[PDB]
Amino acid sequence: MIWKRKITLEALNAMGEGNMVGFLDIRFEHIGDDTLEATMPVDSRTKQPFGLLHGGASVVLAESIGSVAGYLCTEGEQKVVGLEINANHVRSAREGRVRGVCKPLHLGSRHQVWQIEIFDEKGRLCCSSRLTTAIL
Amino acid sequence: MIWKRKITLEALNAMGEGNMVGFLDIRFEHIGDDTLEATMPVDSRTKQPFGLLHGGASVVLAESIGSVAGYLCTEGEQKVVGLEINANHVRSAREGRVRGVCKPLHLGSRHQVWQIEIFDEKGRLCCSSRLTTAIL
Ligand SMILES: CC(C)(COP(=O)(O)OP(=O)(O)OC[C@H]1O[C@@H](n2cnc3c(N)ncnc32)[C@H](O)[C@@H]1OP(=O)(O)O)[C@@H](O)C(=O)NCCC(=O)NCCSCC(=O)c1ccc(O)cc1O
Ligand SMILES: CC(C)(COP(=O)(O)OP(=O)(O)OC[C@H]1O[C@@H](n2cnc3c(N)ncnc32)[C@H](O)[C@@H]1OP(=O)(O)O)[C@@H](O)C(=O)NCCC(=O)NCCSCC(=O)c1ccc(O)cc1O
Repeated sequence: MIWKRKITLEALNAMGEGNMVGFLDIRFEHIGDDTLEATMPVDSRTKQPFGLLHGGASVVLAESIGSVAGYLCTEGEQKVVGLEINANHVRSAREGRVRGVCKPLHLGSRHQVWQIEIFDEKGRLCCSSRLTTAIL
Repeated sequence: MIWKRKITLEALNAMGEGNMVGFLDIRFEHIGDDTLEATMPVDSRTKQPFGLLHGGASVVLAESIGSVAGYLCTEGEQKVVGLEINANHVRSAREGRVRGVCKPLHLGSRHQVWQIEIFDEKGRLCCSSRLTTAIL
């Protein structure tokens, strides 16, 4: 496994309480040996004014999963912050929940790179994102 | 003057009601002849679990300003969607509100490129972002 920090799904989900992760109902649903997965609803909290999932909301999901994945790949008092984030909005979503799957592209001593793909309920790719973190 | 749609600040702010823009108290504060400005709080709705402004929240602001600027540079039943987004998190924001300033880099027939810079209350740059839209 890639993780250096051991965490339960419960404890991972508790991290979001009282911050943006909790406010957007972002829910971590699976911790794999080398992947992390979370879902997020498409509703008033995350839509843009024309009824689509807000592009920014997709990026919130991507940066949330990638950043905490990165954090879990550090140890002790190391911190991880997002340094650069990018995404392509390949398909819109209008309802239900979307699901982001995060995998590592680079796990360095000082930086990491994470790939997050976000799918709708039909397994259709909606957002492809890449996140670069800095380890502090 | 780049705009093709005439809109008041009040009507522009009205667009965000019932969606993520209003939820996060993103407020448009100035419409220039070639710039658009909106602010966003740094609080429990937009922070990450360690107290910083969530990287994705910065992108929510960038996409919210850039996409509607894009829309305001089209006419009639034309639609604008975010296609590609990138953002550099160069300084953390921790309190108050951040201020996003959006300027056009390219205004095309079927695509636009928008630059959004987001500053903290002390005027320091915190996020530098580029949004590419498609006109439908
Ligand atoms: C349009 C693309 C960007 C490019 O692919 P392509 O080759 O150019 O075109 P495709 O052939 O692949 O067609 C794809 C689908 O598009 C539909 N459509 C076509 N024509 C029209 C039309 N005239 N009218 C309507 N729809 C049309 C088609 O029916 C088609 O459906 P299907 O055939 O599949 O049934 C596509 O990748 C896409 O939609 N990505 C998601 C974009 C996204 O959700 N971004 C994030 C959200 S927007 C930013 C935001 O958050 C934001 C924030 C605040 C704010 O104030 C405002 C804000 O905007
Ligand atoms: C520290 C950098 C990463 C590199 O800086 P650089 O290349 O050297 O550039 P500068 O030389 O200009 O330095 C600038 C200022 O920074 C200070 N500074 C330097 N070193 C340290 C340090 N070790 N500690 C503290 N401060 C440090 C410097 O002293 C200087 O301060 P001043 O004295 O001038 O007042 C900086 O670019 C940065 O903080 N970007 C924002 C990151 C961010 O907020 N991302 C988004 C949020 S995190 C991701 C997320 O959303 C997320 C979501 C869910 C989740 O579960 C978890 C999540 O994490």
